[PDB]
Amino acid sequence: QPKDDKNTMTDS
Amino acid sequence: QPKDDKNTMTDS
Amino acid sequence: GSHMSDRKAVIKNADMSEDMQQDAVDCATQAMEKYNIEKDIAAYIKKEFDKKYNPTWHCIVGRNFGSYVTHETKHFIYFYLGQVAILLFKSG
Amino acid sequence: GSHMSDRKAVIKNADMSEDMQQDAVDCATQAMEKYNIEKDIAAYIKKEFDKKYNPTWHCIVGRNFGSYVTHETKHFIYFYLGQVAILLFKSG
Ligand SMILES: [Co+2]
Ligand SMILES: [Co+2]
Repeated sequence: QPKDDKNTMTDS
Repeated sequence: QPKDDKNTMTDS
Repeated sequence: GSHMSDRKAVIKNADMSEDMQQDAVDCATQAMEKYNIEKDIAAYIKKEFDKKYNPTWHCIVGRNFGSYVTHETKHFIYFYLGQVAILLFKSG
Repeated sequence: GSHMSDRKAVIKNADMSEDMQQDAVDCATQAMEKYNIEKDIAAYIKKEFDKKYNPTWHCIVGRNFGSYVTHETKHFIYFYLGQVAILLFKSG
């Protein structure tokens, strides 16, 4: 994963 | 609202 | 691998060519066939769109969210696949 | 107008200066004081960040979503204010 990409996910 | 802005909302 | 082959695509808002809209739906379908989690689905779509349609795309996938974003003309789609919403747009 | 003055800020992921992180929390607090709906909250934050920190920002506010995005270095934050998640980043 590139340094300036981000992947987010909300909590349950 | 500018032409190339968008505002979204999920359905209930 | 086949559990998405019966899901309904509903375009909510698009500023995008019909062909690119079709590709977005197809891409999201492929993503959801492979991945269960929203973040992984979003990652698959973003990466494919960067390859097919140039950087820089951004993808949000989920059942509850609002957004306010800015995109390059003709490079925006907001749609549902089944009960899951997908926001996909190009900026940068 | 005061119902957010007891909400907890939890930073989940940031690539951002401490001061700008504080401003993001403050901005989101102001937005949520004024607006009930996620899309309007997101709009308030995006517009304020475009003014204070230059275009082009994008904001997602919600309780259920995943994302995969690309941002300019030092211009990304993902955090909760109470039970609501806020994604805010600069691209373009
Ligand atoms: Co399947
Ligand atoms: Co209040």
